[PDB]
Amino acid sequence: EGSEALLEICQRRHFLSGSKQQLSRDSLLSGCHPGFGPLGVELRKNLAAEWWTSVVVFREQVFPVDALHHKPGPLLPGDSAFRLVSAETLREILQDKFLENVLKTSGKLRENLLHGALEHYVNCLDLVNKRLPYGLAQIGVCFHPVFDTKQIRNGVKSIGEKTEASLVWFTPPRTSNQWLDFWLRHRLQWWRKFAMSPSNFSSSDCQDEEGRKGNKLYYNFPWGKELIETLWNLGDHELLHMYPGNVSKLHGRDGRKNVVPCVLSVNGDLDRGMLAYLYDSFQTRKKNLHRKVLKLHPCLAPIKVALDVGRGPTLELRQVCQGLFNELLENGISVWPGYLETMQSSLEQLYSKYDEMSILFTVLVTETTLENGLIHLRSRDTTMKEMMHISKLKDFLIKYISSAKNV
Amino acid sequence: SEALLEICQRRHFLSGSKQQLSRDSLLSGCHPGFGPLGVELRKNLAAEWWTSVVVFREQVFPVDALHHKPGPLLPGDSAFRLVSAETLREILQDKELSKEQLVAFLENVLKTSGKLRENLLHGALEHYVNCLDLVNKRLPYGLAQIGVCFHPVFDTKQIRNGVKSIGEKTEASLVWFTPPRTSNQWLDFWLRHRLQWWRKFAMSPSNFSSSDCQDEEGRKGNKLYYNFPWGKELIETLWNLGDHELLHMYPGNVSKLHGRDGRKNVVPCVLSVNGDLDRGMLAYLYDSFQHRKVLKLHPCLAPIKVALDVGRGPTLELRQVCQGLFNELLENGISVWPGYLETMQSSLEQLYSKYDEMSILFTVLVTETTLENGLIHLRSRDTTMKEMMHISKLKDFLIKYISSAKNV
Amino acid sequence: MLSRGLHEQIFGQGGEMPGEAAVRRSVEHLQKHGLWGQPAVPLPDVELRLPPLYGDNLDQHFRLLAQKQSLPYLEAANLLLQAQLPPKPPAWAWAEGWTRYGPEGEAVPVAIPEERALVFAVAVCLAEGTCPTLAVAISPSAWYSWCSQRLVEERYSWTSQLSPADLIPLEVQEQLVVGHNVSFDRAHIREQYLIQGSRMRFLDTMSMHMAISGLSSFQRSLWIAAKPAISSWDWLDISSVNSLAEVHRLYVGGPPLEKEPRELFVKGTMKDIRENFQDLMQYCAQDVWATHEVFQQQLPLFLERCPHPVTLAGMLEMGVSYLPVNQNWERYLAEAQGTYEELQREMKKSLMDLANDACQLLSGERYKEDPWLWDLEWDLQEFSEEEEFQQDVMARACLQKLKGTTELLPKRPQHLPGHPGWYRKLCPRLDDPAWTPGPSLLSLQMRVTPKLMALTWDGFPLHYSERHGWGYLVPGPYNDVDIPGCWFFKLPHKDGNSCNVGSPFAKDFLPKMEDGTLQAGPGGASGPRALEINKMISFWRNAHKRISSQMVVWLPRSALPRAVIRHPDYDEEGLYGAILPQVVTAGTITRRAVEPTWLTASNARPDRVGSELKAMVQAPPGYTLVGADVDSQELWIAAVLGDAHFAGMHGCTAFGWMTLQGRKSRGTDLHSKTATTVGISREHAKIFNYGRIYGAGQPFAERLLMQFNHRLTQQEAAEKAQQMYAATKGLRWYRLKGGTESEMFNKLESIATSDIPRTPVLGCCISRALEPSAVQEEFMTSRVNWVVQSSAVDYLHLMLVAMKWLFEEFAIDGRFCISIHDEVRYLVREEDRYRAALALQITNLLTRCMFAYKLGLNDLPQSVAFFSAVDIDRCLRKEVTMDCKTPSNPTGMERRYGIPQGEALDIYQIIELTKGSLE
DNA sequence: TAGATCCCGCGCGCCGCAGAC
RNA sequence: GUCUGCGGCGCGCGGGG
Repeated sequence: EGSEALLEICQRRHFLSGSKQQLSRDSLLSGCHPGFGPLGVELRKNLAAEWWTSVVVFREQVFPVDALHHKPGPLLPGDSAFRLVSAETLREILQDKFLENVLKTSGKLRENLLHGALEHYVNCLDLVNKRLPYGLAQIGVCFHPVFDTKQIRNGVKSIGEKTEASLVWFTPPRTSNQWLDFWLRHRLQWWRKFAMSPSNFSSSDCQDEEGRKGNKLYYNFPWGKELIETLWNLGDHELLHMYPGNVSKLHGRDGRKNVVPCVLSVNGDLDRGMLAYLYDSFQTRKKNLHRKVLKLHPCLAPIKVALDVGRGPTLELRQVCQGLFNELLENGISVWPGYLETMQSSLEQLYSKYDEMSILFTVLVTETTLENGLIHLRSRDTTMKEMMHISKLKDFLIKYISSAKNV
Repeated sequence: SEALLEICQRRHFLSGSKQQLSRDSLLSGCHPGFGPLGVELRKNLAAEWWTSVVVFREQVFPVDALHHKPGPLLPGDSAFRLVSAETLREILQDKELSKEQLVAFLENVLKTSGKLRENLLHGALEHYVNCLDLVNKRLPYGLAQIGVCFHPVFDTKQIRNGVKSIGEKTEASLVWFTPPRTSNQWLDFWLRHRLQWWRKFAMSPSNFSSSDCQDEEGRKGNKLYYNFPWGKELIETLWNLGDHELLHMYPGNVSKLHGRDGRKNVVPCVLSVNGDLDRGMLAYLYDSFQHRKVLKLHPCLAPIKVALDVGRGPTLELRQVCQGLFNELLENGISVWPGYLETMQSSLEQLYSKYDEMSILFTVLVTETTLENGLIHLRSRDTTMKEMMHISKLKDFLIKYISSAKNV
Repeated sequence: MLSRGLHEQIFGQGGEMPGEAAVRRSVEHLQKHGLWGQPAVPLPDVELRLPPLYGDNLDQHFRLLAQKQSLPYLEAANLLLQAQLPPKPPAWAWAEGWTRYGPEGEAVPVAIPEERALVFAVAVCLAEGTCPTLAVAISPSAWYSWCSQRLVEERYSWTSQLSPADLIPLEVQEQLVVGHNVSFDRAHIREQYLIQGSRMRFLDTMSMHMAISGLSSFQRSLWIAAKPAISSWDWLDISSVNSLAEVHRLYVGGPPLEKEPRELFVKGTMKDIRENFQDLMQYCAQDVWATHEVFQQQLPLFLERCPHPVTLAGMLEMGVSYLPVNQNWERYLAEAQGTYEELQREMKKSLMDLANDACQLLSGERYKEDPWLWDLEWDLQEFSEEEEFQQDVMARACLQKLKGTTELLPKRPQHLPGHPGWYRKLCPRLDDPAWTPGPSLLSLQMRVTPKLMALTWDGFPLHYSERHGWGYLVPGPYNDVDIPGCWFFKLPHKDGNSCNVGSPFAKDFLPKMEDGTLQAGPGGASGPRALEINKMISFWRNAHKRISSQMVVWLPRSALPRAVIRHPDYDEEGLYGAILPQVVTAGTITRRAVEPTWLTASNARPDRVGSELKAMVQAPPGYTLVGADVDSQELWIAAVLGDAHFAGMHGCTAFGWMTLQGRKSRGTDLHSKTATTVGISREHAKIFNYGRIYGAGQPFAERLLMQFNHRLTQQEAAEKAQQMYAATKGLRWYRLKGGTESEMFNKLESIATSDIPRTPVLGCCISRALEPSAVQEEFMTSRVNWVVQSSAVDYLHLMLVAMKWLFEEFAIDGRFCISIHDEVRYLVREEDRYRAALALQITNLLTRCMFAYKLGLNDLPQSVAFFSAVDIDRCLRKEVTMDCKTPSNPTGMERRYGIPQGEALDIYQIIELTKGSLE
């Protein structure tokens, strides 16, 4: 069919995701995949960097925060759904005499990261001089319980890891609605930014069972819409519940009055967003062009420039690339260290390999580069060659990225 | 020496209440996390490590390793940080016990459910299978990764019988597969490079020290301690595990885990380098600490480079220029503190004292002279000396400064 | 009752002289065409005590009502007519406020002009918003001027209710205001934006001119060209183009009015306005004087051409309109603009992606066989351990600098060599425009966009070679209609679409995106997305300027009455404003109000961004809009006229029979029920019938059929003359055009050439331009259309006067009639809304009866005696139950649901206390 | 029917100002 | 002397309300 199956080819192959012959959309969405390949990690890091730049940076009164991956044992209400079994089957009580059986007062792995932000809000209140409008952002990996709901061979609930970026924003209650609408619009812009087909990203409104109104963002995967980013009006009730001893300490200042801030949580899944970007970048029937390529945005592609050499009469002279490669490493431009395999690989094969690898530009150094230095530059978006010059490379690439950053 | 906990807690540098962090447990993973400045310092140090190790080597690739371990038919003797290893309700080490039918070995005991990882070497060995194809049979190469590792703690002031606790340490781990020949050469090269890297950002590199150790399992081992005043600690470990660890996994089949080095097929030997980034930040902060309350930290590792403030002058017509300069300096990628919006007219001397406690590289003062001709005052952290400067000439200088910071 | 369906009346004597011969004629006519035998379904009878009437008949009643409505303002109009003004003052004052110029030019500061009749004109500068800058008026006493507080230099930030002028005394009585485009002048008057009604009424000289020797559109297309082709030009002297200078020249004998060359008000800044204060004041006073002279020359002529007082009363009433906004107007504008901007950006990205993907066709000369990009140039022209190794060409390389002999073209002089010529042209420069990476500078208007998308059919070049999109586009030298393309070009023929671009066509592609052989096709990724993007964008693309820049004035809290206060919806930092439509009471040869942004047939249509414009017109708290749409207005008027021409029975002509009996659902209605069955398309036959009743011919019908769908000439209305054969079987002789079919058009033709007032109901005269007596001419289609449109206008005037009479007789707090495409809306306080509905129903009972009273009829069918539904809503929309597409949902705004009412409203009376609800 | 004409947009030549071979 | 990539006037067409 080629829908979610052909993509998995040239996905595990070019190490954008772990290679275990899974090819299961359910496994990926669940987060039970063994892991992501180096290119997948690089792409996720690029997406996280873009999110940080567009959230913490170009936005005042935003500060970082870190949340622990594990929670303390004591004072832990609730219990695991699968763990709770006491209906029957208690014939063997031969055991002599925390211990116990109701959760054992033991620890618990975190499912959500905004709890740490809520806990650290009290310490971060003094950062903005108790100014009500301000937020804390954090990117972190959370482990969730997932069960296939089929058979009993799986047995205990599986656990899936997923990286999410959560921002908790404290705003005046009066302007909570308009601030939430503006935040939803900004997130929609950001997701539509770096999007090859922005229409696939969609938004919807939802009503909480308590009565709180929120927004849900979905990506239209080939099989169906999947939630990626969720905005919820926390309602401030749980913050008060965490500190019932005295609320006179937590009241922030807005204008010239003191009020308890309203909390909005915007949580986006970097694990599911990256898959959405992968799917969107990939395009089939009566196309007459072929040439499968992952057209990721230049601003968050994993690899920018790939270096190579060709028809070099004196291969020893290839060190012209060396240093230049190092020069490209300065100012944070990622490069694919080619010119090492040196097998008899056809130019078209190498170009296809780089295209499937989502490389913006391909640089080839030839014998005509030592004097009047011109290097053959090929573009991912258009398979067309250029000559250009060495001294114009670095800045140009930076310009390109900069010009990609803002439309 | 003393009172460093209080000053560290103040200025939002460390997140926690008074005396909660205490002297003990700070080395241990399970202590209240750091402040936003600490997180930024953690983010900058990791970026510097990535620059030094991953990209500058053109042979080290990132790897992904899950925090959990499924542990299928796992052996019954291991770290056992969380034997249950399921979401919520980890039974910790649960030594002994599980004798009755409930919570027994046949399901959910003996670590059949799995465990919580303690190092990234195992993930590197797991990813070797496809990383070998990634490098196209090239044997000498490595995998680097910065990630959280979980360890067990004990004898915590022996206040009450230990029930164990999860200590989280953000470790940078490099696993280098090298041919068995010249393995010692790679070990020595990595040791020297790590020593130089840790000495680069230190104002007093003489504090850092190196030592050698031998183990029956490891051919050779090296350790960096930093020679803390209270005693010799451990900041970095380098070990030559050998090929038997790799041979432990993939017992079946042959001629699959070997690679091509110098046009010769050979089974790789693995070298593991581990550095506690949290320990690395604490040591660097102590090195910065010295007699005013000022910390001499490297410019590249400074969580915040420059800061903006306004002294007296008209309330209006200054926020526009401040916001414009904010946008310009954010576009090029240097973070700036938004200190110009603070009200109440804080004391100038107190402002300078707090800014020095901030460890921010420079303080910028804007007055009506800026409106008249775009001239401001720049104050240095170490010399505490103010100089007149033009509004348009700061940007380049800062990046120029960082170049001087970057260049040796 | 009964007798094929009639209503019960309490006014009028027995009458009932239809004639046995008339009965026989009606029966024998209905036997053919339709079927005589239809039991039908009798409707329930309604009994109600109408308010007391005036005079002997209904015509006298309406005449008395209109006279009582108009006399207080006719007095002021006559006072202005008989007044004489002294020469203009030499120098105009500079003080802020109102200044009166007594004789010899003595300036005195006065709070307001205490005058009952003015000729008004206002100047506005486009630099500092739309606030008025200067104004001057003349009364029978002397001149007055207003400077707008322009001289002071202080920021105000717009959004002020006190900014415009002031013309109403506090009063703690009529004050007619005449002007040219007087709606424009009244938009800057203040105290017309108050929710409570205002006693002042306005008169417009363009409305006076459009009624008296107004000009059509086709005729205006030739009146400038002389500032079947053969015709009589004897109408030039009496007609003009409605401009103030031309109108003054036509109606007043004098030198042409000088036109200011600088035009500082429309193209200029505030400094020039201050510098040229005296000249601009003189020009404005000259315009005021010209308007006064035109009004003096027109008022007796108007009264002679429109003898019925109801016409003047309705024209007066229609000049006062009100569109409250309730602070959702600007939010709607912001949402629409954001949707437009992001949709345009996504479209641009899609076109850039298509351009990038198109480059691959040259990698193997594959463009040569592509039917889309075959003709493009596709041209490419060139024209110590480790330290020692570290110092190895560390920064660039030693002597790597190129001598530049080959590299002598920097930047644009060497623009992307190797790339295709078209891609090179699209891309920006390397340095100057920031390089905007990708094939930028691409938009739908570019020729390059075709052949990068769309192109269904066989060949759709759209090349600009005096043919636009070339194609035979039908079955049966080579590649004339084939798919692959690459024609020999021995001789390009414009086959299939023989008319070429000569025929007007329409925006017949946006409708046609739904299949219509207009789609991307092979793309499947970004081609269609651009087409749907254009679909959602096209409305707001060419209308955002008009919808935006609408003058909105927000009342202060103290200005609102107690009705707005003491309501659940109040304050909340609320802004309450209103928009005056700025609508000419007459803008066509037919006296129908013309407005491009409010009087348009548009509603909340999905897959459109700028839709729901009519929505968001939200009444203030404690007020609501009671509205009604006339059920088949023009069709009913034509049918009743035809039957009255035939006989006294309403259903005698077989056309009013269908109108009264036929139903949209389970009925043989001409709209969507009968015309479609005989025709091809469905719901397009409504336009067909509306165009045929207004006059048309076989060529126009054939062209319209081509527009609806693609058929050869034979299948069009060339061999398909059956519709013309039936319906209107004109050009029939040996009968002394009359009848012989289901439609009577003979009465309209007789009215066209009668030379009388020519309006059968109220006797409003036709424009002197189109009078057959004044000039011999053959523009028959314009007159037969005008008669029905003017009948509709007179219907509207009758409703307006009746509604004003009912609202003044009983304490009903409702005013501000709004007319939109024959629909009427009234803003009324909620507690009387039901009454406003009931009275409105009575209007339809009375107005229709007036149409029945004339043309020699005395009964009205029960079916048309009342409105189908009357909507009591809080916003303006096509149907009471509607939603919006572009926003999340109507519930996002406070859009509740209305009440059609209809039958329930009959259970009450019209007195203040109904069913004991009061108190 | 009732069409609407300056206007805005997208192409073109003709006339020059610079500039490396 | 070329041949062009940078400015100002005309001209063709269209669409709109």
